[PDB]
Amino acid sequence: MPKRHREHIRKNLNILVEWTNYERLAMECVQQGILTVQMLRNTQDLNGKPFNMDEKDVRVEQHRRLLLKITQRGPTAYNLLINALRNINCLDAAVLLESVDE
Amino acid sequence: MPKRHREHIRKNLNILVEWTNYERLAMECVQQGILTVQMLRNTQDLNGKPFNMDEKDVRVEQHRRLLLKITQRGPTAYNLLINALRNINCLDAAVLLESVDE
Amino acid sequence: MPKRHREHIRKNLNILVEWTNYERLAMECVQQGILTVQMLRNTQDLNGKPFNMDEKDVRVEQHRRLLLKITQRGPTAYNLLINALRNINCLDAAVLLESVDE
Amino acid sequence: MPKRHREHIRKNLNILVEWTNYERLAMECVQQGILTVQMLRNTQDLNGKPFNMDEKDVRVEQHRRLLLKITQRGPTAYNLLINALRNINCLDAAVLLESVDE
Amino acid sequence: MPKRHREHIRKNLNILVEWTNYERLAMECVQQGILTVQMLRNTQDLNGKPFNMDEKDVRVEQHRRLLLKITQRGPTAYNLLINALRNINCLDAAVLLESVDE
Amino acid sequence: MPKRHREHIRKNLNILVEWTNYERLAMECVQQGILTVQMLRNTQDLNGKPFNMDEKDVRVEQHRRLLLKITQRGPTAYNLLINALRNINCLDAAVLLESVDE
Amino acid sequence: MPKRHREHIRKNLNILVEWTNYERLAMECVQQGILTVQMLRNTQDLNGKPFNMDEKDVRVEQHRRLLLKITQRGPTAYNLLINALRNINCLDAAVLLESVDE
Amino acid sequence: MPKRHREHIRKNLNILVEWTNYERLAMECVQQGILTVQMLRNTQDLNGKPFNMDEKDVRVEQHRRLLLKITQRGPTAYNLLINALRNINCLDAAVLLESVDE
Amino acid sequence: MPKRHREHIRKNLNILVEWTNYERLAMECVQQGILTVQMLRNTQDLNGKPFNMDEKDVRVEQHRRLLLKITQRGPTAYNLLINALRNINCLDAAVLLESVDE
Amino acid sequence: MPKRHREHIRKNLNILVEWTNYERLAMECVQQGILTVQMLRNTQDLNGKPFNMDEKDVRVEQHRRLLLKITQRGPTAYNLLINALRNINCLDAAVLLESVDE
Amino acid sequence: MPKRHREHIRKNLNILVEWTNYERLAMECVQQGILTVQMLRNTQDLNGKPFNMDEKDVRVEQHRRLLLKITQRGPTAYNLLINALRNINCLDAAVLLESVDE
Amino acid sequence: MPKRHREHIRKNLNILVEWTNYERLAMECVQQGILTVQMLRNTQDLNGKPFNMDEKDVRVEQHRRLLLKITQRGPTAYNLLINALRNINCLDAAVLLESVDE
Amino acid sequence: MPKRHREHIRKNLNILVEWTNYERLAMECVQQGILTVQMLRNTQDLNGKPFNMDEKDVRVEQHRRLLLKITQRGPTAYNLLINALRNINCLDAAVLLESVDE
Amino acid sequence: MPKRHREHIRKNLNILVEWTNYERLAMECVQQGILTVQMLRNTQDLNGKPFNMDEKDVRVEQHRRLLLKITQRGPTAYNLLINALRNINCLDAAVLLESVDE
Amino acid sequence: MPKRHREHIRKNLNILVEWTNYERLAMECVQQGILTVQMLRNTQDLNGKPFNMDEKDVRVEQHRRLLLKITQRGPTAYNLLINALRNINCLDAAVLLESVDE
Amino acid sequence: MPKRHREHIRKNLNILVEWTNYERLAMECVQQGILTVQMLRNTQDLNGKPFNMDEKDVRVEQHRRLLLKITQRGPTAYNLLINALRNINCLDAAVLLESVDE
Repeated sequence: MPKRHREHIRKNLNILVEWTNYERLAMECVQQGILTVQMLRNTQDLNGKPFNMDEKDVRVEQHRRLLLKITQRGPTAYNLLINALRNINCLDAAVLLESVDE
Repeated sequence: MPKRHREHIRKNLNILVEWTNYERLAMECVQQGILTVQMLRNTQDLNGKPFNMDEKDVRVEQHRRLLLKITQRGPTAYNLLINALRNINCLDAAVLLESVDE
Repeated sequence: MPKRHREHIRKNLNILVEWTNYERLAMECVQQGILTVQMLRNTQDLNGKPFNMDEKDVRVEQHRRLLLKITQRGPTAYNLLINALRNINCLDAAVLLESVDE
Repeated sequence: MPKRHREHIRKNLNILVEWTNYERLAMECVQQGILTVQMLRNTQDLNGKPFNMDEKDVRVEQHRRLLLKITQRGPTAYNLLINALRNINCLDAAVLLESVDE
Repeated sequence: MPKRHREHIRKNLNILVEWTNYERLAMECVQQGILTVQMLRNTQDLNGKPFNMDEKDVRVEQHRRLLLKITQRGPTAYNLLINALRNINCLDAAVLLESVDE
Repeated sequence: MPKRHREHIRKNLNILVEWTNYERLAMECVQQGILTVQMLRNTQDLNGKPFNMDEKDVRVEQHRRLLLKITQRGPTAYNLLINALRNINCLDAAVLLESVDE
Repeated sequence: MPKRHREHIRKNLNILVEWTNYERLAMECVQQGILTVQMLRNTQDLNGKPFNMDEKDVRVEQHRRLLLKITQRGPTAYNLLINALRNINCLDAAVLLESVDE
Repeated sequence: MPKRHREHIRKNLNILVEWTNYERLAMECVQQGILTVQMLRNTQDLNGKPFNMDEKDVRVEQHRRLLLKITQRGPTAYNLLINALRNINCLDAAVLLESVDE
Repeated sequence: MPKRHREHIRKNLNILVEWTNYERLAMECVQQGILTVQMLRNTQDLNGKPFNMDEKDVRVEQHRRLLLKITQRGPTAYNLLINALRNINCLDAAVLLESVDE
Repeated sequence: MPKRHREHIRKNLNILVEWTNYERLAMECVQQGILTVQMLRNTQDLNGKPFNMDEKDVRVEQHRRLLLKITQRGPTAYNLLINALRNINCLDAAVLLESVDE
Repeated sequence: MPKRHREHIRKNLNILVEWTNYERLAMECVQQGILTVQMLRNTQDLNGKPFNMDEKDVRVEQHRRLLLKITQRGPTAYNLLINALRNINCLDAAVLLESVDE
Repeated sequence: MPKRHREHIRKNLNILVEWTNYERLAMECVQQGILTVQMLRNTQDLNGKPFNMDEKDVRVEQHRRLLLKITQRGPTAYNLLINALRNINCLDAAVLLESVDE
Repeated sequence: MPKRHREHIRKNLNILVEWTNYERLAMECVQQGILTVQMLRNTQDLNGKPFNMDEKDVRVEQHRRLLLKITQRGPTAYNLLINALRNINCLDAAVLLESVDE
Repeated sequence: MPKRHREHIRKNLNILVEWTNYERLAMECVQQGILTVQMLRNTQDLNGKPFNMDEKDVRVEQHRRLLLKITQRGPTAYNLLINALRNINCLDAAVLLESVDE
Repeated sequence: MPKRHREHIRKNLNILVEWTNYERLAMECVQQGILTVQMLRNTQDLNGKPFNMDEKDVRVEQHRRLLLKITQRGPTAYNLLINALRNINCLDAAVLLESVDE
Repeated sequence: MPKRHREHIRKNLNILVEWTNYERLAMECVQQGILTVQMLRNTQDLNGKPFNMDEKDVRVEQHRRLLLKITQRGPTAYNLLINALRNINCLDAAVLLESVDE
């Protein structure tokens, strides 16, 4: 997708990784029409070293690894994520991801 | 300031009211070169009825009343708030408030 | 989607209703990112009178009711159905549905 | 005949080899004003090795060898085959062979 | 077909009705891809009154009724008749029917 | 005379050599204002070897040698022959010789 | 034929009626490809009253009636008469009839 | 005088040498305002050898030598001779000499 | 002839009537190709009353009546009279009649 | 004076030397405003040899020598001589000398 | 003659009437080619009343009446008088009468 | 002053030296606003040799030497002299000196 | 800020350092939204040698060091200082600092 | 003088009334080439009521009345006052009065 | 003379009436080529009432009446007076009267 | 000041040095706003040698040295001197110094 889009979710990868539940997001995004049993695996999992890292901080990394792969996708990725998140019921981040346009 | 700016802080008045401490913001914003002992009073305080409302929810309203008045201000209001927040050390919202441009 | 597309699946609604398994199609199309537990219900089911009609001829009607709703959809509907059918492994109808273009 | 025509019957040589009876087609096509006692012989027959191949699969090959020779013909070949097939009463393939135009 | 064609076979309906055998023509023309069991019937037969007319003169009328119906046909009718007659082996009339062009 | 004229009587030298009596033609053509006691002699006669050839086939050759010399003539040759033949009462060949024009 | 031609043979109808023998002319002109057993009759004969007129003067009138009818004819009439007279061996009048041109 | 004039009396030197009396012409032409006692002498006389030639044929030569000298003259020679001959009362040659014009 | 010519011989009708002998002129002018036994009569003679007039003065009048009629003539009249007078050997008046030109 | 003037009196030096009395001219011309006791002397006299010449012919020469000197003069010479001669009462030469103009 | 000429001799009629002898002028001017026995009479004489006037003053008036008549004359009058006076040997007035030009 | 002025008084230095008294002129010209006790001295006097010359002829020379010096002067010299002379009461020379203009 | 601004406060650094109290200015300017605990320190303090300098003259130097740093600032520096001074209640210098514009 | 000048000394009438001694100014300004014993009187004096006003405040008013009258003056008034003040040795106000330009 | 000249001697009629002696001027100006025994009288004298006026003041008036009349004169009046005064040896007023030009 | 100004007071330095009292001028000119205790000293005094020169002639030199220095001055020098002299009450020289303009 465009340049001004990757930069968006890039810097704002914290708010989006915070307000949306990840279970409710991952299982839905794959579910949405984007990634697959393979993609979400590699995204949801990590390098393996992350084990050094305490519990609080692995789910957040995961969730942060998600949007990076979603951004990876085809140009709808915006229109895909905005809707998926419209359903996750994280409207306050759907705005975040959409308002930069218009 | 411009139209596309009021709409920004308008819809995204939750993220900004969340990540930035309000004490550290109010006492700094007034401190910044914007509002005054009078402004911040009327903003920090509310109608009076808010008393019906429990503790959790009055500080959040307050903080949400702040950005509305900041938005009220002169066209720097952007460049004012982005910096004030650069100091509040809520960088993850300074981005939010800035990234919509560029 | 375009006019020359509805006419396509319209007249050629027999070949497409024949070569593709319906189970493998319905459960996949809904699955694909098109219709929903509601859509496929109303499509997979019929008016109710169809009961007059013998077994051979209700599944064929069903399957024929599917493509009509798929055609109903947004302009990808082509690009959606061509791929869904690329997976159903009814390539000899994916061609049918695609070859009219190019 | 044109390029976009050979490609048509080429990829869609299965549907056309399926829905139309071959007897009713061969004896009619030659009969139609296309091939001859010589053509249809060489088309209806094959290399000779096809003997390795079981019954189901030789008539289908034959029938598939027909359209290839029909395609071989002069530019009417379309308008010839569409009509011949209009008579074979395989309308659902006459459509197939025609609908790509218009 | 064109005007200058009907006039041709019109005035020159004697030479063409003379040099070509009619059996070898009728059974071939129908055979050719022009008329049908119905056409050739009505052409080969006549009003019924022709009975007044002696044998010599009914076959000639018949044969003369043929070219009139052939002329009746679609614009190939020229290119159809020239070839059919190329086979009847009445080359000396195929010339007649062709030479007016070029 | 023109090119498209020699080609005419050339290929159609059979019909014209058939329908018109030769006596009634030769004695009239010379008579017409074309050839002379010398021309018609050399045309009506032949090389001398023609003797190998049976009766049926010498008069036909003769008659066929006539039109070749008539064609030889000045540009009226058309308008000359068409009229001469209008008198020979071989109208069905006068047409032949004329209809190629107009 | 043209105007300046009728005027020619008109005024110079004496020289032409004098130098050319009439027998050798009449029997040749008709013979030439101009008039007919009917024309030459009416020309060679006269009204009937000419009987008042002596022998010398009826043949001269006749001969003078000839050129008038020859002039009557089609535009070759010049080119016809000049040649006919080239044969009559009245060259000294063929010149007369030709020299006015060129 | 012009070219097309010398050619006239040149070829038509017989008719003019025939119809006009020579006495009535010579004695008048000189008389007319053209030649002189010297000219007409040399014209009326000849080389001297003409003696070989019989009577009929010397006066005709003479008379034929006249028009040649008249033609020799100045451009009126036409308008001179036409009038002189208008008087000689050989009108039927005055026409001859004039009609080529107009 | 032109205007400036009549005026010439008009005023200068004395010199011309003086230097040229009249016998040698009259008998020559008529002789020249101008007037006739009739003209010269009426010119050479006079009204009849001239009888009142003595001898000296009638020949002079006559001679003066001549040039008036010569002037009367066709446009050569100049070129006619100049030459006639060139012969009369009245050169000193031929000059007179010519010199006004050039 | 002009060229066409010297030529005039030049060729017409006879008429002018004839009709005008010389006494009445010389004594008047000098008298007129042209020549002088010196000019007229040399003109009226001659070379001296003229003595060979008889009386008739010396006065005529003299008189002829006059006009030559008058012509010699300034451009009026025309307008001078025409008037002088208008007085000499040789009007019939004043015309001569004038009429060439106009 | 021109205007600027009459004005000249008009105002300067004293100098010119003074320096030139009148006898030597009158008898010369008439003599010159201007006036006549009649003109000079009427100029040289006067009204008749001049008798009142003494001798000195009548010759001066006379002489003054001369130039007035000379001025009266044709346009040479200048070129006439300048020369006449060039001879009278009144050069000092010839200058007067000429110098106004150039 | 101009050229055409010096030439004037130059040639006409006699009339002007005659009609105007010199005393009345010299004593006035100097008096006028032109020359001076020095100028008029050298003008009124002469070389000294003039003594050879008799009385009549020295005053005239003097007076003639005056106008030469007056002419010598500035461009008014005309307008100066014309007026000075208008006073000297030699009007008949004031005219002389003025009339050449206008 | 602009050039014509630095020159302003530069030359007029005395009036501005005089009329505005420094305490009321420093503590307000820093307070205003310009300098900081660091800036005002280095400005309010000096090199250290200033100790040679008596009391009167160090506060004045200080105050004079202030405006130099204020001038140092961003282009508002004008609009900043004019307002800060509008509050210091040194209006008579706010004018000074503003009036140079407009 | 210009508008932007009156406004200058108008608002900045305090600084200028402060830094320049008035004695040293008044006695110099009048002295300068501006006002007069009359002007400075009316300026230096006041309405008369000023008596209500204490000593401090009358000299200041006076001095303030001065510049108002100086401003009143002709357009040099600037260039006059700037120099006068250059001498008063109030350079720090000469700047004030000048710096607004340039 | 011009306007800017009358104004000159008008206002500067004192200096000119002062520096130039009047005797030496009057007797010279009249003498110069300007006024006359009549002019200078009326100028040098006055109305008659001037008698009221003492001696000092009548000569000055006189002298002042002079230049007024000199100014009255023709356009040289400048060039006349400047020179006259160049001689009066009042150079310091000749300058006055001249310097206004150039 | 301009060129045409220095030349003015230059040549007319006598009239101006005469009519204006010097005391009343010097003490006023310096007084005027031009020179100074230094200028007027050096102008009012001289080289020192002037002592050779008698009293009458030193004050005049002085006064003449003044205008030279006044001329020296800035371009008003005209407008300065004209007014200063308007006060000196030497109006008759103020005119002198002004009238050269306008």
